[PDB]
Amino acid sequence: GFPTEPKPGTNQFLTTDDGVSAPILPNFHPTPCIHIPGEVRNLLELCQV
Amino acid sequence: GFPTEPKPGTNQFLTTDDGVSAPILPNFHPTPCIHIPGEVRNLLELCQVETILEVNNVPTNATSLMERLRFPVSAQAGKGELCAVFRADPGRDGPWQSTMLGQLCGYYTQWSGSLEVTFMFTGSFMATGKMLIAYTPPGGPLPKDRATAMLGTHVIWDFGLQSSVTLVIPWISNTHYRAHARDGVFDYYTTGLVSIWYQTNYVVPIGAPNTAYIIALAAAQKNFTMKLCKDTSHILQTASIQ
Amino acid sequence: GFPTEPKPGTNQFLTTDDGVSAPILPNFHPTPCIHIPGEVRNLLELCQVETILEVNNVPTNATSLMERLRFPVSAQAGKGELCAVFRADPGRDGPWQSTMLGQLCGYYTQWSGSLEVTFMFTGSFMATGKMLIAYTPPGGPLPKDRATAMLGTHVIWDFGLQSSVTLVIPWISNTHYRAHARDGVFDYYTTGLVSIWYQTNYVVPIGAPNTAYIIALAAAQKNFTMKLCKDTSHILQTASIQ
Amino acid sequence: ATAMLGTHVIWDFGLQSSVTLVIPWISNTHYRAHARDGVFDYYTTGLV
Amino acid sequence: SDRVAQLTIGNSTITTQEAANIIVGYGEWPSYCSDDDATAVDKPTRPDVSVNRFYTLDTKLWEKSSKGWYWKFPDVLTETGVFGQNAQFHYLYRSGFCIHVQCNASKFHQGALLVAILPEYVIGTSHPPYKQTQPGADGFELQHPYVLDAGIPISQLTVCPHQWINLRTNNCATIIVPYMNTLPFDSALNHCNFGLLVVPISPLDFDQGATPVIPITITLAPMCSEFAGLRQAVTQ
Amino acid sequence: HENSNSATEGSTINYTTINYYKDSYAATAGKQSLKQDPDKFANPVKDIFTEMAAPLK
Amino acid sequence: HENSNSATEGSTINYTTINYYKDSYAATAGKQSLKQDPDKFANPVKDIFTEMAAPLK
Amino acid sequence: DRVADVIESSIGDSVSRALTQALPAPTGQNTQVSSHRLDTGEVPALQAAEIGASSNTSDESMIETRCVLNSHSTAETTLDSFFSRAGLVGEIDLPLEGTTNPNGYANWDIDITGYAQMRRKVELFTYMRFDAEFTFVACTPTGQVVPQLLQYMFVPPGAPKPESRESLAWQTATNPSVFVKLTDPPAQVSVPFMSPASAYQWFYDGYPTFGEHKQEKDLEYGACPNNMMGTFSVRNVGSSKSKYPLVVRIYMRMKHVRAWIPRPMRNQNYLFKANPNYAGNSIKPTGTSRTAITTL
Amino acid sequence: LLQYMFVPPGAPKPESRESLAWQTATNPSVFVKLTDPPAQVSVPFMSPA
Amino acid sequence: EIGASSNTSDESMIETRCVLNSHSTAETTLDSFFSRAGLVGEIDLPLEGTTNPNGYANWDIDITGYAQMRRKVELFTYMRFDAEFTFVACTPTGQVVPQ
Ligand SMILES: CCCCCCCCCCCC(=O)O
Ligand SMILES: [Ca+2]
Ligand SMILES: [Ca+2]
Ligand SMILES: [Ca+2]
Ligand SMILES: [Ca+2]
Ligand SMILES: [Ca+2]
Repeated sequence: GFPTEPKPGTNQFLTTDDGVSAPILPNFHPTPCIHIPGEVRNLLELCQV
Repeated sequence: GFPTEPKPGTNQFLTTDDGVSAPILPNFHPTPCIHIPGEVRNLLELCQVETILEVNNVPTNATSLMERLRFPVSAQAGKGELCAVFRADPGRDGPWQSTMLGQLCGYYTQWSGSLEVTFMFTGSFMATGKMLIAYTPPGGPLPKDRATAMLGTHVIWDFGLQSSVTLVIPWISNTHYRAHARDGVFDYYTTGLVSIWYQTNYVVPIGAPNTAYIIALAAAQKNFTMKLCKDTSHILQTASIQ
Repeated sequence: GFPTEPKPGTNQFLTTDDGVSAPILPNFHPTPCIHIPGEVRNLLELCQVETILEVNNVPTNATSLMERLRFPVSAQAGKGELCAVFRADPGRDGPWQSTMLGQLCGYYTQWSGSLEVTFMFTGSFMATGKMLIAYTPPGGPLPKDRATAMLGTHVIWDFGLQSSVTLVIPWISNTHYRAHARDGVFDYYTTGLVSIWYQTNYVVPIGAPNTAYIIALAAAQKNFTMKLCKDTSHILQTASIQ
Repeated sequence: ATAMLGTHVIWDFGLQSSVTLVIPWISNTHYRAHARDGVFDYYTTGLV
Repeated sequence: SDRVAQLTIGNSTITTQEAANIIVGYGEWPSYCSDDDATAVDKPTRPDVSVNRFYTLDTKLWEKSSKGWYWKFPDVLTETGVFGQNAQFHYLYRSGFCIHVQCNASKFHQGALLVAILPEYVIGTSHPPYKQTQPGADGFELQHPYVLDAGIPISQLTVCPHQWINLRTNNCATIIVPYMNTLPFDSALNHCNFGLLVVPISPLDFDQGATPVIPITITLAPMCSEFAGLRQAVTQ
Repeated sequence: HENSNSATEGSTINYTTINYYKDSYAATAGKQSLKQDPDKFANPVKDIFTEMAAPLK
Repeated sequence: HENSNSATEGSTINYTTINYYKDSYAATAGKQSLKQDPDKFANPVKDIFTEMAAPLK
Repeated sequence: DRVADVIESSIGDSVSRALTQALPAPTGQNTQVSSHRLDTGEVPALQAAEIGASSNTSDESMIETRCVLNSHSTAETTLDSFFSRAGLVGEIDLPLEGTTNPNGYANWDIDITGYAQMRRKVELFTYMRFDAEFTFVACTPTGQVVPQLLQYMFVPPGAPKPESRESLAWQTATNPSVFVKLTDPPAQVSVPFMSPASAYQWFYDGYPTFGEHKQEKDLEYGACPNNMMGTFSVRNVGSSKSKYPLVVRIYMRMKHVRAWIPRPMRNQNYLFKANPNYAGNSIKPTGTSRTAITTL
Repeated sequence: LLQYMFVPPGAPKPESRESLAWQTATNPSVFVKLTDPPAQVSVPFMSPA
Repeated sequence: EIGASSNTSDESMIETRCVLNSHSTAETTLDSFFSRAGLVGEIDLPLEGTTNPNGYANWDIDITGYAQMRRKVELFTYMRFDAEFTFVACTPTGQVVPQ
């Protein structure tokens, strides 16, 4: 195999960690996203109201 | 070694995970793939094929299980007789259980597209007639009058050389895809209903069967597409394989 | 560290897995590889070589184990005598056990290709004759008549300066590859049968042995190829190595 | 079942009342002499 | 110009005046074996006309109660005509077929016959006999047509080369099928590439007085016949 | 360099897979090309008619 | 840069292997070239005859 | 020099006629605008299934349709996208007490027709060529993870099959074996399409013997040697007792799938392995039944 | 050792600790030990809407 | 009698056809054959007994101790190569111990 050396944090689960994960449905395709009024992009758009 | 940090999911085994695995036979070579007739590429290639729809699925005598495929059509007398009625949902436990298309749906959760259903008259050649095949879109309750049924998508059919005739159920839904309807709440995905009425009457000369039969074949249109998947609920094994 | 996610198979040990492993001797250098005669590259190079086929494998006296290699051929009198018969399967427990080719097959599961088997007459020079060596393709039962045997792939042989003569068993199968036939069901991979009959008679002058012998050598043709592999079932150790 | 082993032709009834069967000249000789039982049957054209 | 038709193979010719056209199994015509798909090293025998011809074998009687029948092609033809011989003398077999199930009646009769082809037609029942698995000539009869005696719904058989004989329209069906097997050749003496099923979905009915004798005949013809592994003559 | 032994060998469809070993069959199923032929099963008729036309002429 | 110590060193056959360490012998067996010579064992005769010809002239 | 007949004769065409071409189809067909139409000679709706063709009538010729852009992908309705899903196909039991598997070893026959779920799907086609990936889930009858070591060995048809928990056959000098602890994750294995036949056969309508086919031998009808992959052996790596009650479950996933002839789905309950035998004494309808064809 | 199985609406729902539904020949299932780190799963937007 | 394997080919024997042998011969090679793990050694360090007390054991490097492997290798007279050894340690039962 390939020489590896796992560092601290191994097997740990972080709530706010942005990572990948195996797909549950190979070749799945979400229903087309229709256009819907008043979409939001950032929360600061509300603080203006 | 090289700094690594295994994340959640490590050592887990996912049924539907596409990954690699060590080969068991180094330098193995599968027997050449000869050319074989009728190969399949996609499942939707089957949904195109029409299969017998068991509308008259009432009988279960085990001696009368063969008449579930056929259909009765006698020489009525009144104006506006109702001949048959059935669910418009494919993956439902209704008559669409017989159809190939129906059985396939059991392996998928949602779908989309129009549906074709051809009806073939088997009665004697001398047998004439005209009938109104209607399709009441979702929300419309089962019509009680041949006059109340024709308010939806219908199609009059005449008998003759062209025994068959096909009715197309246009995908008329509020959602892009539909989940298999199953009564309680999950009827929000019902495709509607289908009724058949006598436009005129089963006219027959002197010397021909006073009663004939019709056969219904169901299939999906080209704009048909299934998504997701699951195990079939249309059949379950009672005893373990011996 | 670096985000990793070990998948199934982790820490597993596969017998036939081609992988790397830490070196035990950093900067080691193997003794120069001198040139040595008759080096081998592929096993099929051996299957080409003909080895003694033990057709007459009946004797087991341990004092008569040497006659299993030879073969009897006396001066018959009738028309159409049968001299010998045997399986056409190489990796079978039949006579092909002696042949090098046969022993090799035990290490493979399937094969493909034609097979050559040369027969050499050892009798006196004055001994003359003619014989029909037949090969009944799969499906054909052991012939009972020299006339019923010649209906398949055969070859007449005459005695003289050219003592030897080779019969080629053309790979005539329904499948690209064949699995080692073994009676029950797995006979679907039988290569057929081989019979030998007297075309004429073992003619001998006054003063020469009234009985001679023949030796059979078997090998595979160039179009021969084995696939897969396994442990040999042609031999098993009874006691543990001391 | 024993008759269909030779040159035959299935015929269906309908608008086309008629139907023709062609007896292909299948002989060993270029010409044939009028067959008449004894020996001279060597020129028989067969049966229908 | 779509109902009338004629089929000419070998020294046989078929006619029709109410045909419903011809269907080609999985849209593919009977072809010979390529020099790469074959492993049998020996030039096979393509007798052609002598075997590739029409053979009218069995006939059955349709009734208001008939359940249905079936046959096993590879085997069915054997023992009959020049074809049978090559099948018995040779070990390897290869060929496609042209099936023509004819059944006429009057315009006062009514009925619907489903004629489909089913590859590798295995049957159940705890093991059927040789007289049930390979009922060559005169075929065999279905006891449980709803499950095709195999445990599968007939309502889903149209998913194979099929055609209908609705007395009120046509009076015969015609199918063409190419060789089908995970191998180039194979002995037809012990293996049947497929089978033919004829089941009345619409019960034959007619008012009393009209000739009640409604026969259903079967006529088939080999195509691109190739035999290899010549040996002694075998039967099974 | 890898071997060519993955069932769908010489396959008309183009599969884009990932493989870490010498044998190609150990590779994932991966993304494939989407082709279809509803006719081989729906309209395997010798002659074609069309909707606008009457099936039996 | 790696060492050259893997038995099949200076070998006529071309092996395409994978190695993570300094020594080449730690590398896998990998894919190799397919050469043969049935003659060195089948026909190691000084003079050649051919099928069409008679072995002993 | 030529009899002409030999020149004409097409006999020898390895090339199949085809007459049907496979085309691209990522998104389902998109519907187009359609106005009313009233004319003679044009009968889109009128068909004649008596021919054996699925009505080619399109929505447009039936009702005044609008225009729609079908974005719905058909990538999940493909072979791989379907079959390529792990599923139970095997299950071995190596208990401490009992008559099933004492001694500590077990030889399982390589056949997947032992479980409904998987068997239903696969038996949809007649032939099938492909590779697979097997996963091995070893555990005790409770779910207890035990620190035991095992050895899975593949035994091809014709290879020496182990006869005891310590049979010589376990040296596996040629055969492929895998050693794993029940503490380590399941075994990941890739298996190539191995078979003399170009494709696995689900239904074999014939006999593999080619003999008399007597009644006592009707046990062979349907048995195809091209599906016989030998056996699978497993045991504890030791000379003494296992010390633990174990149960291994074999899961399989298909890669690079190639299906061919399609057949009707299963209607009855499976009874035997590699046997389409059904419950003849009590047959059930393909689906649900109603009270009247005129009532819902 | 446990087995997490997803059961889409319309799919056979397990009725017992050993119901046939756990063969998961089509449905997506995950087997994990309580000794191994938590399960990591990615789920696409699945909905008719 | 010369010592050569008959060079007779199928063609000169029977009217053969044409065949395209796609059958690969990559699995019948040396590496593709020998390169397969196999039992060649086995040491025993029991608690009780006369075989290996004290807790240590010196095994002589020789593989002729096991049939399976010995059969294959003894097919040739000479052999040059590298190898990869795997060590499976465990108790006489299959018990995985923290030793
Ligand atoms: C090494 C895995 C190979 C998988 C092949 C499974 C085939 C089993 C089919 C059994 C059918 C039968 O025996 O008639
Ligand atoms: Ca790691
Ligand atoms: Ca009347
Ligand atoms: Ca003498
Ligand atoms: Ca009869
Ligand atoms: Ca027979």
